[PDB]
Amino acid sequence: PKDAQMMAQILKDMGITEYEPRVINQMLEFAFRYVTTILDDAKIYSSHAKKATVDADDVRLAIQCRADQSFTSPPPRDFLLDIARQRNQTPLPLIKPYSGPRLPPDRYCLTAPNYRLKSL
Amino acid sequence: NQVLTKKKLQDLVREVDPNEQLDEDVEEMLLQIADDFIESVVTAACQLARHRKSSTLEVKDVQLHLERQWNMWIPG
Amino acid sequence: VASMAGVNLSEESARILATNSETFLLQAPLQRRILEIGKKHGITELHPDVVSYVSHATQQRLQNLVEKISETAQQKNFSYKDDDRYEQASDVRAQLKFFEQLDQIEKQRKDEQEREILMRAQRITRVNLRDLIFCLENERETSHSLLLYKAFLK
Amino acid sequence: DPTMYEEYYSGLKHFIECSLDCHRAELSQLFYPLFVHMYLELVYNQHENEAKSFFEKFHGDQECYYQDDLRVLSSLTKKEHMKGNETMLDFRTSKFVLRISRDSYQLLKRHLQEKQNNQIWNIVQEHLYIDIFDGMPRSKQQIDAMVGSLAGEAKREANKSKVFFGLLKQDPNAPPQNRIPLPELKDSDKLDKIMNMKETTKRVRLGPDCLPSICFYTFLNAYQGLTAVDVTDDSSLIAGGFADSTVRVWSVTPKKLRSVKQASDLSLIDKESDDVLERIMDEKTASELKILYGHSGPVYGASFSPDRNYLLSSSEDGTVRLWSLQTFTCLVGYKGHNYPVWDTQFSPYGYYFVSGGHDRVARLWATDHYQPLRIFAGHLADVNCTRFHPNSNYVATGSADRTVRLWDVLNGNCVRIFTGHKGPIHSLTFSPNGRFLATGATDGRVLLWDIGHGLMVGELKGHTDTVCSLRFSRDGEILASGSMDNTVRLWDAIKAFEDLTATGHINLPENSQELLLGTYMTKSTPVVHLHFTRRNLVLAAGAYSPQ
Amino acid sequence: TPLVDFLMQLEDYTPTIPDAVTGYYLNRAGFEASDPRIIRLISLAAQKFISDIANDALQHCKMKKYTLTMEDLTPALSEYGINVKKPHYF
Repeated sequence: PKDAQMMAQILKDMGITEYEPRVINQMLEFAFRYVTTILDDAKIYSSHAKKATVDADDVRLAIQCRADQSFTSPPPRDFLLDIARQRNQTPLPLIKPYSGPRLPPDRYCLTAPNYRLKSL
Repeated sequence: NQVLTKKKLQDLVREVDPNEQLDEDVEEMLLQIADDFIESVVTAACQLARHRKSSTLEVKDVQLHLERQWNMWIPG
Repeated sequence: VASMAGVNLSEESARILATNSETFLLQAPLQRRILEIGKKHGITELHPDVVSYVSHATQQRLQNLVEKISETAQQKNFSYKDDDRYEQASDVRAQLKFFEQLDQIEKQRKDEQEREILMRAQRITRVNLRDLIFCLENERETSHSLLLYKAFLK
Repeated sequence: DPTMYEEYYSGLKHFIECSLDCHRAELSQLFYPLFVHMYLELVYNQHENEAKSFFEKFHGDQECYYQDDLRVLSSLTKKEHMKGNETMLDFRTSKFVLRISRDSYQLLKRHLQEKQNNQIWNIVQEHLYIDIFDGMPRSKQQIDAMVGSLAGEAKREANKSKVFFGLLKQDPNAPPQNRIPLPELKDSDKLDKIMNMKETTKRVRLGPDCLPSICFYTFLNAYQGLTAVDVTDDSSLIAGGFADSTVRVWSVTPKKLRSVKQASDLSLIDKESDDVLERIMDEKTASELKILYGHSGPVYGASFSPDRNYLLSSSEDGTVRLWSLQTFTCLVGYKGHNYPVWDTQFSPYGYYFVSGGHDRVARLWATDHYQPLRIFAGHLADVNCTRFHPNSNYVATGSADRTVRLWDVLNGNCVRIFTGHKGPIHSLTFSPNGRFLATGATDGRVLLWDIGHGLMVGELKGHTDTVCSLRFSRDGEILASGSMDNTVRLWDAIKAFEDLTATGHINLPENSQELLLGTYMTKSTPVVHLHFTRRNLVLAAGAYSPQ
Repeated sequence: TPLVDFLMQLEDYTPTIPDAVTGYYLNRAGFEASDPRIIRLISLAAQKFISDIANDALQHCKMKKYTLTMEDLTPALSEYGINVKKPHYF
């Protein structure tokens, strides 16, 4: 196909030699889902600005307002290094010698009487 | 500078349950979530308003960001 | 409201009956708050019906979250052992308590050894931070966010 | 400025390739960081056409080991594409370290302090550190051995901190017992070491002559993909983490897996009896296989505790789970990552554990707190591996940004940075001395690092595909390597450490051929785990994939 | 306790989806088969969701019975707030 032969070149440019045949079919299904939610929001933004033609600033708005919600990322390095030094300053606690099975408080564990219904 | 006065938030809990008490950590996180919501909503609404070539920030702009990104549908 | 058979309509209508079965932001500091973020975009003045619309929008954001954390803060206040339609299946806490009693017997043996060496010489519901964290990683917003990520350390 | 970046970079490319060959191989190090820092500054200032032209003109003169980073960069053409990458965002703000000699830096600074090239000199002194050592300029096959990372080839001032790399109990390199608050040694834990030294009595000296026997424990059907294996310290249990969100414990000794009795049955028996543990076992529940459910995602880490209770597992759903091996249920779910936790490991004393995830940190937990104790947050990509030192005062975290970092458990400080891998590190192991550290990655290279000197001491380059499992012998005589080429290679881990600076590097020997004692090929089976029995018998586990 | 009564009746009830298949997709998400009746209630809930979508789609087909087309699933899931996608790339 046309758009399915370009999908095998996006993977081969990323060095993916081996892949399942259903991999191309659902990246096209995601790419179709992504463009019919940019352009669906683009004509919502065009009707907000009251213009009959969806021009390039509408797609510039609908991309950056969908990328502000959908595609997130891990926390940044200046945020990870601040919560590290706030946590790594606290000294390590000592251990009680014969406390038993060392566990968190019981509202943080998964050890409850764990009931079930009576069969009748 | 604080927009939520920490006592009207306790009336938001009393209306749901007359017998419920939040923790101080929970209240502070709820206040942070509110502050973050106000900031994100206003920034995107302002992006829609610049898009409509306006300096006015009318509700149409705030109402559109709720319906498309948050699905709130507040009556205007 | 756009969907007549919408699926979040039936959620918060059955959630309220589950909690029955057991904000109004200040207009003066908010109006300064909208205008300062408006300097970064060129939105120099705001419409007079917006600062009370954002306050109604912040209320329905937190009331949708206060109701959501209340139906999971009452999930822990359901005692099964008063009812006798339910049967206990696996109590690990009691087995752990027996193991702890055995450990205490071992500690007593150690103490006896040390003594021998010396001789030789209306239910009230409280919402935790877990109930707020549980209602953040489920919704699509604030699931991968820096406010939930920091809440894992608070 | 931006339209003449292909004139600044090609001028410095013309200066370096016209230099003499002793300084040319060392001055070729700043081709890659000056190519990326000029390309990322073009796309951050919204100069896309010029960025695309620069990428096309200079991408093919970059070293072959950099193809993956080059492909991620070729995708990055917009500014907002790079504003949510968080690896090139941390590459743009950090400084490339670029260890060069003073004999070659004099030729570089005599070509940059002049006004003819004051723009590329301005990019160098803004985006690049230069760490100068007084010595010989390194060869090209020695520079190739120690570069490969992003913000790579770190300073010698990082690798000069005092590291207590000795074992606990005199050793001057050993830490005190009260440095890290380690747990007590119970009488059941002291009973374990009594039968452990009975196994040490039958332990064979391996060396280059008495090559060990390898017992492969293949997973035959495994149509749910096996993603994690661990074996206990005595070869008694084998755990399997699978892609169908299950952990499966197998007993390999002829002794079925039993759960302890329920609380009603324990209340009628008495304690203080000699049998006690035997009395508690339930014989109604006795299988050769126990399946553990509760992860909502593929289990990627698996780690036993040294007292043979307390299985650990981490998965894609962002939780680390502590499974009991006496009740065979889940006890705790440690939710600190929102992202796939790629590895976990218990401490060799069994109280603390470290888990590294997709969120580019490694957390230190203690099985007593719902929150971590130490956050090791200096990597720029995913923390793929997390390994404890044999004294458990130091945590080595390999990662996907081609660096290995040692972290002190006190203060959470990075005390060593080991760079020189070309792919993401997928295996780490420590020497039983505590002096050395073997790391493997996707380039098929096993790099042997010193820990006191912070210097790589050897490079083993026999493997072809990703080296996913390393272990030293119980004596330290042999390092065993298992990779995706379905081979278990054995390396001489005594002849590799026969020699024990201020130049911050040693001349690596190119001796891999003499350090290979043998290569054994698996039948279509990638060697996921490697284990050494206490009588020095190699165990290996891998799902058989016909492929 | 109407639902507790229903779950107690769910023993001796065979649902349209087998429990070897409903229990497979529950084990994939950490839900382990402690009680068969709970697996059966989950199976029946999934069945009701698919059946309700199908019945709405049939009312749309009768308005425009017989063949179910993507242009019948499109207005049927639109009141649910679900925008279904055409393939369009094969």
